[PDB]
Amino acid sequence: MSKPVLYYDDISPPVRGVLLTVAALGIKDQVELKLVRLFEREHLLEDFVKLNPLHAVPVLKHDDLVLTDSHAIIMYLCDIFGQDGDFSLKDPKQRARVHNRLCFNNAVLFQRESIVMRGLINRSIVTLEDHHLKPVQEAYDCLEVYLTNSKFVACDQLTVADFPIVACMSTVGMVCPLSTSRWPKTAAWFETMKQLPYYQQANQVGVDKLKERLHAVM
Amino acid sequence: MSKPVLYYDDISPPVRGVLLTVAALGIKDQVELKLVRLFEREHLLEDFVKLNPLHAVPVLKHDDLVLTDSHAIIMYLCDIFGQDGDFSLKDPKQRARVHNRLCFNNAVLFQRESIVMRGLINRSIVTLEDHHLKPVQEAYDCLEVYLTNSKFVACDQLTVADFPIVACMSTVGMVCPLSTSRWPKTAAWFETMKQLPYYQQANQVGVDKLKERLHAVM
Ligand SMILES: N[C@@H](CCC(=O)N[C@@H](CS)C(=O)NCC(=O)O)C(=O)O
Ligand SMILES: N[C@@H](CCC(=O)N[C@@H](CS)C(=O)NCC(=O)O)C(=O)O
Ligand SMILES: O=c1c(-c2ccc(O)cc2)coc2cc(O)ccc12
Ligand SMILES: O=c1c(-c2ccc(O)cc2)coc2cc(O)ccc12
Ligand SMILES: [Ca+2]
Ligand SMILES: [Ca+2]
Ligand SMILES: [Ca+2]
Ligand SMILES: [Ca+2]
Ligand SMILES: [Ca+2]
Ligand SMILES: [Ca+2]
Repeated sequence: MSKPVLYYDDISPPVRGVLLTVAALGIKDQVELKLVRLFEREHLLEDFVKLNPLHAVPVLKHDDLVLTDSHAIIMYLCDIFGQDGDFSLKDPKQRARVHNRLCFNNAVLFQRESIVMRGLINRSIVTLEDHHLKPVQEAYDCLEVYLTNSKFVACDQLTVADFPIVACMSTVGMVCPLSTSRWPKTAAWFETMKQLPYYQQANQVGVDKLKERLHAVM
Repeated sequence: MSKPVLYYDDISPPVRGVLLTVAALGIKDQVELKLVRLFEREHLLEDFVKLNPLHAVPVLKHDDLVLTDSHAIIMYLCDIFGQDGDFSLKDPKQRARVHNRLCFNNAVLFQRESIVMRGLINRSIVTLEDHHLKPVQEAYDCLEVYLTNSKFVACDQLTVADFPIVACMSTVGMVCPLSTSRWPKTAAWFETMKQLPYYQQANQVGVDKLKERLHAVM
């Protein structure tokens, strides 16, 4: 009866990782959305800052629980809605495999992605030199290893760990594109992700919006 | 019978978050250590790079499971060794509260900490201007809110989420000290952490080592 409320702006890759998860879990009707538009600065309103001192999206509120990181939101939603399905995290080693890749997205891929994208968005960077994209390419190399050792990022099955990564990969891809030559396992995985039926609505919409803003800044 | 193996260098805050956890869980005898000395560049040896393409510590190997982020190592260890104790993560909301603060350490506190510490370690930064420490102070402000709303970082009880944060707080503290004036809840929490019986061995040893290296670079 109690519905989680997702505070979100789908231009954000972390948000889209959540939106992808909600869709894959089949719980779109079970999660209420509350738009928090970054470019309008609604994330700096007193109510939202009180909700999350990081003044960032996404945020999940469920009863009195407040999660302020897309990755914790994703694992929490798997725990309460996905325990008995294909995305289950009940097994401790499977849970750890998935969490390990969520950590990789949060602490490596999204960090390096964000540096570049925030730089362009706020005009701190004007020209992308190679040194801007080198950390992203190092993250691609790690991802290529992971996708050599298993079919998806965390194991041979799709898991929620694939969603934040693809959300990031489809963002920073527009400034640091994947080479099939250089990263064949990752390019193939990315195409497969793109074929998911909920990808268009849960991720591409927001990516296109961000592409509009990026073409405007460039 | 199967023992996890922890690849570690205790100058690293992520490592010390693990060491603190292993001690708090009372499982020092149950986790084998394997030293991987960063300043000797043992993390760049072929075997270790194959183990972890991020060439970073800590790493946990348990049977064929390989975790390559201190935060995933911590949750995994809680799951297999702490399920029936004071650090249990069995309840989904408690698990999410703890994971949410682990995310905060991984993606905010340790990121901003690491930027500064790596800068000094490799002499990219020579003088700490205020702009180097401003992001760290913003992270302190968030932490002060969290510790206003609960006695420890994630709830009113000590949890494993307190250990990575204190590991970071005791590192970047040496260049950006806490003010009791400015962050009273956090200063009090930090002192309490320092009083834990395993703090000296699991965290202070490594902090002191790093202080030696930092005085050498400065
Ligand atoms: N580690 C966080 C990162 C969230 C994040 O950085 N969100 C950005 C958008 S991509 C934001 O809301 N930025 C607004 C701000 O920083 O004020 C997560 O995964 O939720
Ligand atoms: N998010 C990772 C970060 C680990 C990390 O950055 N480790 C550092 C030491 S603090 C390292 O081993 N650096 C060596 C390198 O980057 O080559 C975790 O929490 O385990
Ligand atoms: O920082 C980012 C913003 C943003 C944040 C605040 C604001 O006022 C406007 C845009 C929007 O989208 C993003 C997407 C990214 O991939 C990384 C950073 C941002
Ligand atoms: O980058 C860090 C190293 C380090 C990494 C590689 C190397 O060759 C030497 C030191 C050691 O300790 C640290 C502690 C920190 O808190 C942050 C970064 C580092
Ligand atoms: Ca509805
Ligand atoms: Ca408007
Ligand atoms: Ca208000
Ligand atoms: Ca032993
Ligand atoms: Ca030696
Ligand atoms: Ca070898």
